[PDB]
Amino acid sequence: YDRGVNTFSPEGRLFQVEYAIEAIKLGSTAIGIQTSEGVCLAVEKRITSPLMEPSSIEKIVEIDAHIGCAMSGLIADAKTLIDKARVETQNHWFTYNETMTVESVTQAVSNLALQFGEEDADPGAMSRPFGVALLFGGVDEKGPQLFHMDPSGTFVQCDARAIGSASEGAQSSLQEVYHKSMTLKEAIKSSLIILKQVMEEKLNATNIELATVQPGQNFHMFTKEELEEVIKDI
Amino acid sequence: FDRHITIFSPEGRLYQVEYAFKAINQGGLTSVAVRGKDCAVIVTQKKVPDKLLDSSTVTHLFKITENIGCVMTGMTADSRSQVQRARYEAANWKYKYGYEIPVDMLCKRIADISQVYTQNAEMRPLGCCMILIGIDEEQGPQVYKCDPAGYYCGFKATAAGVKQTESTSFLEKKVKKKFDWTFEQTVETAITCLSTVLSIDFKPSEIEVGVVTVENPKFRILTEAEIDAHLVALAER
Amino acid sequence: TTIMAVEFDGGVVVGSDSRVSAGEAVVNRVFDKLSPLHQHIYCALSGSAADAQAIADMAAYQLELHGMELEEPPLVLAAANVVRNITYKYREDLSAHLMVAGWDQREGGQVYGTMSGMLIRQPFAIGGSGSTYIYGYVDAAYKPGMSPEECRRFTTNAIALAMKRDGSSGGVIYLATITGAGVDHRVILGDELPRFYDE
Amino acid sequence: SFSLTTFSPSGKLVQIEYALAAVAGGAPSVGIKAANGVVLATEKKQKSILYDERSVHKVEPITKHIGLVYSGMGPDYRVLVHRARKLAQQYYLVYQEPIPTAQLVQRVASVMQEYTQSGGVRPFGVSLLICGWNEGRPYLFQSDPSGAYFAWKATAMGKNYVNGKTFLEKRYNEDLELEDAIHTAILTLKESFEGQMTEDNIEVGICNEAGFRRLTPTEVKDYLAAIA
Amino acid sequence: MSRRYDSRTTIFSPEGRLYQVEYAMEAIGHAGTCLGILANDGVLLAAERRNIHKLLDEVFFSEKIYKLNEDMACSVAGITSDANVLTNELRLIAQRYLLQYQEPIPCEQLVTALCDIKQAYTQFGGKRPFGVSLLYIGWDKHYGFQLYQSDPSGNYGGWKATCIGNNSAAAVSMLKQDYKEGEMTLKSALALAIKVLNKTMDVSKLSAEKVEIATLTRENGKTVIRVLKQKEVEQLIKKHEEEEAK
Amino acid sequence: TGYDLSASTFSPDGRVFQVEYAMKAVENSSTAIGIRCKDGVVFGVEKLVLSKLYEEGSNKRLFNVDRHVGMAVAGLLADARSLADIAREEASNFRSNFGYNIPLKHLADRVAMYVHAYTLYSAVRPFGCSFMLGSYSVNDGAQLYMIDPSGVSYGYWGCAIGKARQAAKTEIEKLQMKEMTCRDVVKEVAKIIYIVHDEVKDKAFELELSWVGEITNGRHEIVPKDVREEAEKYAKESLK
Amino acid sequence: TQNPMVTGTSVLGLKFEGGVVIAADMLGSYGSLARFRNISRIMRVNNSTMLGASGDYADFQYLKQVLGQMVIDEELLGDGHSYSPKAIHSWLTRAMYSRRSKMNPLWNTMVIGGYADGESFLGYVDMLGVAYEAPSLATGYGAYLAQPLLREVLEKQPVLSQTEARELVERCMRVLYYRDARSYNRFQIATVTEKGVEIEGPLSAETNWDIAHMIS
Amino acid sequence: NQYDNDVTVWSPQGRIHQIEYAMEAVKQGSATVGLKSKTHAVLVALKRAQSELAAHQKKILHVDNHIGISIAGLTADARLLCNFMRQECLDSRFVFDRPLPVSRLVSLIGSKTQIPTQRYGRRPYGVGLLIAGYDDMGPHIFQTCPSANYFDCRAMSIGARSQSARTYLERHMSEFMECNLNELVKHGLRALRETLPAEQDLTTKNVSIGIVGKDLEFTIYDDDDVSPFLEGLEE
Amino acid sequence: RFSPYAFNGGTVLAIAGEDFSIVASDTRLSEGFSIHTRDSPKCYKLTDKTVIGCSGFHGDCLTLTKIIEARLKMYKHSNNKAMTTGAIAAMLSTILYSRRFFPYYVYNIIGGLDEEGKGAVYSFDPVGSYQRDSFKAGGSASAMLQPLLDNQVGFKNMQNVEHVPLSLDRAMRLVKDVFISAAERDVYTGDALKVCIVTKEGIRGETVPLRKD
Repeated sequence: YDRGVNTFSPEGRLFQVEYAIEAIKLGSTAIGIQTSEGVCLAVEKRITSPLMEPSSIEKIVEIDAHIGCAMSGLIADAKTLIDKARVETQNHWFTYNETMTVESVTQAVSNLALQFGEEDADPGAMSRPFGVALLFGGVDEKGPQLFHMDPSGTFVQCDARAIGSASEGAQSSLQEVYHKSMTLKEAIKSSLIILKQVMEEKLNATNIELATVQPGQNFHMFTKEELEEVIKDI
Repeated sequence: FDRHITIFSPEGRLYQVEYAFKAINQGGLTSVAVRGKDCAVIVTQKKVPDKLLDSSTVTHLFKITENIGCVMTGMTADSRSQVQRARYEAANWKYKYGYEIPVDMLCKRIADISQVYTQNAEMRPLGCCMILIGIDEEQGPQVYKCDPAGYYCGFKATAAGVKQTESTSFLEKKVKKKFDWTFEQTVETAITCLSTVLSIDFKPSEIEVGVVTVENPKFRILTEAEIDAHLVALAER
Repeated sequence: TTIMAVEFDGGVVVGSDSRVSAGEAVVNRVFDKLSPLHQHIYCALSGSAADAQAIADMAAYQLELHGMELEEPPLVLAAANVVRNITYKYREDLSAHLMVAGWDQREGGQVYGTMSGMLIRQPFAIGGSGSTYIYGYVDAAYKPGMSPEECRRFTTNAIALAMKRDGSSGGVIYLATITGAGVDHRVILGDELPRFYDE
Repeated sequence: SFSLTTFSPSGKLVQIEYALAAVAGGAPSVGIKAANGVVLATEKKQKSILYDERSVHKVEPITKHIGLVYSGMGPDYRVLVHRARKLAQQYYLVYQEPIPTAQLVQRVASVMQEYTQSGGVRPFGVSLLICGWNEGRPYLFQSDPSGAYFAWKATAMGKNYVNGKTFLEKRYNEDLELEDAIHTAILTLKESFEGQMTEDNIEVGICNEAGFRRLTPTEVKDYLAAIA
Repeated sequence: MSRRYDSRTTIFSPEGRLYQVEYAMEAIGHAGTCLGILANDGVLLAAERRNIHKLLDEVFFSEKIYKLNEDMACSVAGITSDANVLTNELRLIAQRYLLQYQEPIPCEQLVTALCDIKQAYTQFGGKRPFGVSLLYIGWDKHYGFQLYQSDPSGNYGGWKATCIGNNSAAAVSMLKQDYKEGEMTLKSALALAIKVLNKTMDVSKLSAEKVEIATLTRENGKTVIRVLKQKEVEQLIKKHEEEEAK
Repeated sequence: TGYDLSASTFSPDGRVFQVEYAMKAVENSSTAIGIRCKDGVVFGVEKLVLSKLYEEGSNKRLFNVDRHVGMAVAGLLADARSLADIAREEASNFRSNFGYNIPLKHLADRVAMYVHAYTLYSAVRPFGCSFMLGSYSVNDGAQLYMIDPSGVSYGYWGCAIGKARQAAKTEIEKLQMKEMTCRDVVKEVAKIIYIVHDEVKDKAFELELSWVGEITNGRHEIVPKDVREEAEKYAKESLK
Repeated sequence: TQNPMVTGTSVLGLKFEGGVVIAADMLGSYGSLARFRNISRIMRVNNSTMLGASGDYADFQYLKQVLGQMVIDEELLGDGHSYSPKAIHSWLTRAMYSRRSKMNPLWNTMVIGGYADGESFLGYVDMLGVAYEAPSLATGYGAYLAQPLLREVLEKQPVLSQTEARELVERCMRVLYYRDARSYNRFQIATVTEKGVEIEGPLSAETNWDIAHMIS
Repeated sequence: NQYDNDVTVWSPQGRIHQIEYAMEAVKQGSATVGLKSKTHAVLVALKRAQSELAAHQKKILHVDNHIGISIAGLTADARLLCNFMRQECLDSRFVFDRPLPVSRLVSLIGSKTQIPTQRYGRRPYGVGLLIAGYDDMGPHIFQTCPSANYFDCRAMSIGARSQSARTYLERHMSEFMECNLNELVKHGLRALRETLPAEQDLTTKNVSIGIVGKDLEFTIYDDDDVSPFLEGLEE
Repeated sequence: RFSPYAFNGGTVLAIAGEDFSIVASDTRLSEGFSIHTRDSPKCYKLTDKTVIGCSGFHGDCLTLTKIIEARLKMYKHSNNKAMTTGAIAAMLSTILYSRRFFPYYVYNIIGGLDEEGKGAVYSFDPVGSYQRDSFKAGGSASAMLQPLLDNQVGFKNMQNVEHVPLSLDRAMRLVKDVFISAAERDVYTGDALKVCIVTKEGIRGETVPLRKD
């Protein structure tokens, strides 16, 4: 109103970029963890009624065999990036015939974040900033890695990161539970502890999704069987 | 919004076109051109406010082509811009229709340029009005004037700038009494017209006078020596 | 098709014939191949008659603009580069070849061959399908510092010699003497062509 | 590139509303269709003697058998002139025949509608009055900037057009010869026009079996004698 | 493109409505009365004439009634400006149908084709929507005699009888009473429409000039469309004025 | 009021305030002067030292448009380098067209036309820079033209751009510059530079001088450090 | 491609101690005709490098206008840099390569000599884009004639003075005039050194015709 | 008021507030410093971490063998412009087959930032750059602005609290010329100290440097080689 | 008309040893029957562990190499590491295909050590097909070099003989003499020899004399 999407603040920051980060607080909570034995991802399905099927809700998507992903914020903008990130990942193996480093995965996706404008653009140009926050976990030649991006496109290597509405108290809780060499299975335990505290509902085997990647095992989503064995350890 | 872009006012007028007319008086100059029997003469004031200012580089008399003279009254930035395009249009006539463009068809295409500025809200009109002279081989000398609105009409004499009604009022004295229009006589009325309204008595170095005649169809600006010969002899009678 | 130009002290003499023949039949036996690009600036048409007349108007369109913007006659070097770039860029669809010559207040009379797309200055230049056979006369009989009367005869004798040997050349000789005081246009009737060895 | 003409809270177009108010205050123009011909008498008024009447003419022919007059803006009219004449040319390109007046006014009035939709452009400020002759039946049409064209036996346009319509409503009826059509068009023109009436102040033209032709100032002076 | 000059016609109301679309139907609400009736032996479309002056010509055809093609016809209520483009576009669409399929266009296809164009202008482009509502009549090989109604929003539906413009709700109320589905034929529907026209029109002294009536029927394998002459309408006036008072 | 928002919208008095505000930005730029004589045209510019951290030769204010054409710009340095390459493209396209160096009057016209083109459109902005254009030739001679932000060129025996202009123009009128030679003119150019600059707001500066004429053989050339120091010493004789 | 006319002739160049000599004939050729006998085929680039070419001279004047303005634009910049003799040799390699992909190759063969910072550079490009660096280079039939003459000297004496170089050029200019029908008598010997490029005017060579008396 | 809505509209004083808001965007980034000698050039970059668990961001971008640059401003605006800088430098070795002069690269950087300014709807690039490089004339320190202005510099410090460093750069400017590679690192790290708060000072984790030289190509150091560089420097 | 291609001759060899990779090619550059120069090294060093040979039309050999070097910097700037020998080979395959309609005319040979320290030899074709092999050849003498390396290096067609893995001392003398024999019968090979040996410690260049004929 009385301004463009490119109009700067009196402090010099884009309004559309500022409101984009503020919209993530309405998304779903997902907590990634980076360990020496792999990268752990956990997210809640957020079922508001029994009529819904939990199979249709996928908040953890698989970019590559050893590379996972997490989801929050606006759902509409993420499904466009999840497909675009996959294509560029295969364009890498189509060109260099190797697995893309997760840092380059964050790099190719971060390019399309701030491309948005109005004049001097193409018909394939985006009007509004991304309202989605992403977590890229995975294992590569350098070992397990866990990365995070925001609507502004900044990607940073993180030992542990939380997204969604509960990311305020979850990120502070990750610093407490993460000490030195703590393993994947121990991180899974601490993941369910923080996640159960931040959710308003009860922790159940089918309520949350849990997926981990390992240096000796491809990215794997734990089925209902294994999820019952994981929640039992609490 | 009728006073910002060009759109119909509540009374159906265009205020951006009217401000283009008010941009003419902002130039601070006054020009006059009289259509004579065998001749057409333009008289305008040459302004050199600075002593360092080169007089040879400041000229209000423009040449569209050999047989057509020109003078610009209005914003100087818009004036020199239209004349360049007027020379682009005049050459496009010969490259297309084969012969030197007449003054009537030249004022028409120039007026059509201002019509595009008026109807479209993307481009603003120019604040300059062009006065063109010349001699057509059929109807004789032709003197026309085009306002930024796109109007043009055949004028026996033209007036522009700060002085308009008063300049025409003196021209009404000559046409109503039906005087005889010759090369010198038209210069007699043109200098007297601007001198009496501004209370100056222009010197030869203060003005520049373009002329065209049947014997000399090529447009030429009079030299200060000739202007002085056309001054004291004018002041003689 | 024969065109010729010779520089001297006070100006240049640019000659041409009147014969224009498409194929083996004459379309017009009287035609002026000199198309004025300006007062003192002329262009000698040669090569394809259709492409040369198109360039002459496209060149005149640009030169009149450059002349009115400066309010002074353009230099002969200015008019030559106009024809050259139109020639060199469009040589794909244009086979015409022109010879630019004129007079300016800077260096005086100048003759610039634009043929084939290049540009060079010469004291005397010849072009057309008939200029190939006159190399003998123009080279040996050329002397420095010839009077305007000798330059008119030297230009006429070589053109009249081309008209004899060239089958595509004929008609009447058109002469244009371009000097600082103006340009003189003369026409040499068939009886006034200089007579050479007839046997 | 955004449309400058939008729907008002009452549904009426705001931009074309001022277009119709603009042509209402233009130069007075009247026309009459009677018997085998149509009379067009307009007002060309010059603000000084310096003005040359032969240089600019308000009555202009579209073609041999068709002619047109106007009341409204000057510049927007010459844009209509070029496009309507080029429409008659593109007509004669395809159909190689003189254009009927009904088809000529229809596609020209469609140009007036294009600028009530396309953005960044104002509607035309000219209300066109078209005269035409086809198949022995005279044509008198009236078009306004809105794009809706009508048909009239006689009408008035320009300043004080309501009086000219009421005057022709009373005086004019059927069975009037072309000579009476001129005389009647002058009488209704004497009412709207004020001041002395000369051959230069009025520009008259007619269209008949011989086509649309403009009247010379000599024969106009003959009609200024209240003879026919 | 200064922002301050854009009204952004794509803005939804807090109730989820379009302003430019609602203002379009209001301008249609001031248009003259136009109605149509689907009958067994033919279709009938009649309308009034709001423009009345002694100096009018009207030497051509009808006013608000147009002919889409051989087998179809339409009426008009709205701004006559937007009606001319729609009438042209409908004819262009119905003709582009004749290009590929080389058959008379079904009355359902021609309606949804223009409505897709109406929706597109309200969706994007920044141009104002259209202020004309149209009724459609005709015959097709599948469904036979057809009567349709269109709205400027692009919404349309089939109708046995309807009315548009002024006095629309008044005529619809009478259609819910007198109209007999599957019983009254084209002949009986003609007398019924004249009865509804006269009662819903508060302007007295109905004349053959002031009203217009057009009929479209299929006879001997050929679609016959006609407009009743003023004398033929005057004969119907003589019939209705005995069945009004007497 | 909203009338001065876009250049396409006229003021109630029939003016464009957007062009006027671009001229006010030129008044904040550093002072640059030039003078033409029979021997040639002499250039000078006041280059302010912003910090000691900048290498010698940085922020060069002497622009070379073409071999015989020098330029000195005072205004926004962003629009300065823009028009700088654009003016070089016009001179290069000229030589790609007519095969020689564009005369100074013809070059000043094409550049000023490109400047006025952006004043008409509301979707762009006018230039906030003003500059002078000198040239020298054997057929023409020394010539000096200045183009304002509104795109209008005026012939000058001398001109001054930047903050202090009218004060420097009157000092040039007090003495005849025509019969002087570029060796004596640069003595007056450095003399004016020292008069314009005092220590109030600005701290330090450097003298950037340029010559075109017989001394440079008709080609645009910068003044060497040896002659520059000697030209300063001639101005160091007075100051007062 | 189509038809260029405006044919050129051979060009020779060689390296010596502290400089490079490049010489070429001044004759332009049209078909079998020798038409323009006065032409400058050697163009100077800044101080330290020099250019000459063959093939179509009309395309060479276009390369004059392109490369010339680009070189002048650097002198207009005044940044303190000059195009190295390798930079000109590199830019012409891609500029001639860019014309093959658009199916509009220019007919020409160019030689880039220069001397900068004690480094003597001589290089060769082609319409076909073949580019390399050699101590002695020639174009046309010179690579068949004058090239083995210089190779024999460079193998025996890799170091050559400025006088010895010009003497070998004239002897090579003498042989090229003999066995090349399309060559010409008048030629220009241009030499770049620590003082820059210096182009000598029209020159000739004394010919030994005694074979006329030895055959008969 | 209504004159800050876009770039094209001039203020009544003839200023563009959107360019000012772009120039204030650069000062919101990290504080980096760089300097050059008569031989070498050193770029000292300060790395920040988004959180305590997060690794430090990379403020150094490799451009050419002899060229390096530090970015301060919007991260993604630097990346799109870095793809422009690297493309032009790759085009230099793709066409000229020589390292692109650092002065000619920066001139192309300004031309890219002059394009958005004069046109409505296109935002200027809100990232600042401190770039260094070595050529035949020696090392060069250049600074760019979102206003498209670019200067040649001996040494500069950009970002917040940069004047305490610039004041240090003024006093030791005489020594910056004659010091060698080991001393340039000592003066560079001590210059970074003035831009830093009073609590967290110097750690090899968040501090990285790069060096270009006469025969030494641009090389990035992070931890292992930076640890002995920090040793022997008293703060 | 215009011939876009011409055969410039030359020969390129690559052999993959156990811990090492050797690549060698001649210096002779000649088009047609004439010699342009006797020193024109075709061997180009991409990274420390990778050396690419180029044999074919010389104009495409220069441009394609500059395109590869441009994409080497795109990788390293993005991925913060050097390309592996297998990554460079698969890259140029898509590079050669981008021209599939107007293919580059060249024969490329890439060699070096992989992450395991084993030699990887990669032979290409103008259309971009590739494969991994112990030893490959290329150029005008390609038909000559292959049979000699089959018997000596490959131990093929030999019954009851000890098979010893390739040694660097023999690999050097085998590459030298196959070119000494090549320079005899190959008009396009000779005048000098440049041998680039890529080992785990680094690259080591060598120069061997050959006949000048």
